[PDB]
Amino acid sequence: QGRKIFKVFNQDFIVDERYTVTKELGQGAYGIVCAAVNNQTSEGVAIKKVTNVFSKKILAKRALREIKLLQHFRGHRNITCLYDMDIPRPDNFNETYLYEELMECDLAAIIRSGQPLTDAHFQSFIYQILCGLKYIHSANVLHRDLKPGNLLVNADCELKICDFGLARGFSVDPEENAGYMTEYVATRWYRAPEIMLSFQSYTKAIDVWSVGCILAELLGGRPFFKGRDYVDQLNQILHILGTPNEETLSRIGSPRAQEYVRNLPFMAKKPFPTLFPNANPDALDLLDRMLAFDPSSRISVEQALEHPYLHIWHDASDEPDCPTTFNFDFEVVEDVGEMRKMILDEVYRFRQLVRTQEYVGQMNDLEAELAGGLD
Repeated sequence: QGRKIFKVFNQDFIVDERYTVTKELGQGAYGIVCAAVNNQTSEGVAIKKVTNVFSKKILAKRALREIKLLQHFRGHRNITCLYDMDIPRPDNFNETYLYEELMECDLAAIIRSGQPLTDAHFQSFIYQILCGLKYIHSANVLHRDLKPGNLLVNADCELKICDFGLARGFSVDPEENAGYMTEYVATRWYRAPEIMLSFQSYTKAIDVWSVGCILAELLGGRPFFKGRDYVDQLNQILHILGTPNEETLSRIGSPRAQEYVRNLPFMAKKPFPTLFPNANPDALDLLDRMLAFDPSSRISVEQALEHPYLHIWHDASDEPDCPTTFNFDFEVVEDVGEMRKMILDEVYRFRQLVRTQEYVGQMNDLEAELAGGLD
């Protein structure tokens, strides 16, 4: 066998025999997460059980998507690092185990705790999100669900993006962009307004918007645009950012929404310095640029990394791109039997994978040459 059965959340939790499951962490609608310890190395790890994978086609597409994207983004400081995967009962399996870097909690928990955060904490958190996002975007992937709950943090205040289950492709097209699939809708409070207003401009700007919402959430200690439904979400955004101009108005590619917004009473922009009077002015300037209502006016990830707010942290030589773009061909699969085969191939291929000039070079070459010059 080679595995142990633990009981967490009144279900079987079957792990690699090299580990002891120590503590339960969160449980979502897509899986349960626990902390474990490598009994030999003493190293800590998080073990995620993706649950009920073949209950709905949408759920196994989600699992396949998370599995492939976690593999593509392995090794980045600001993205949760996948270590190993396991399918304990491959004959009739309905779950997959992901072994990954162990973090302490998520950013939502830190904010919920009310513990004091400094401007330097905000800089650090925003900088780290942007570094991870630069990497993700460079592979032509949109994360689509950035929010404090999808940002893991440890005691050293290191931050890592997680949860790629809603991620979507992006392209220079037209044909390719419209073809990219989106099964789940992202979290309402952090979703860019051009989405609900049908800009048919699905760009990398949608993730920048969410980062702006996170910064605003840090600055006020509470979610900034907290709509109870989509209409209320739109009203709250408009009440802060104000009446949009005519060009932006015309970009609402939806008739009821366009006429709704057109008929509203004039609304003046509420300046962020009035909402956050104690904040760092550079924080508010970056915030204003990330929360541009119209994505065509919204700061890019690269420009944000260069913003004076982040100048202490910014080092272009330390902000890599992903070496290759990510390929979303797999999403056209609609047979759950084929999705099952694909998931097993991803796991076994990954399992074998993970089980597999400078001054010194100049002087080495010099030394070798001086050693056998003559004679």
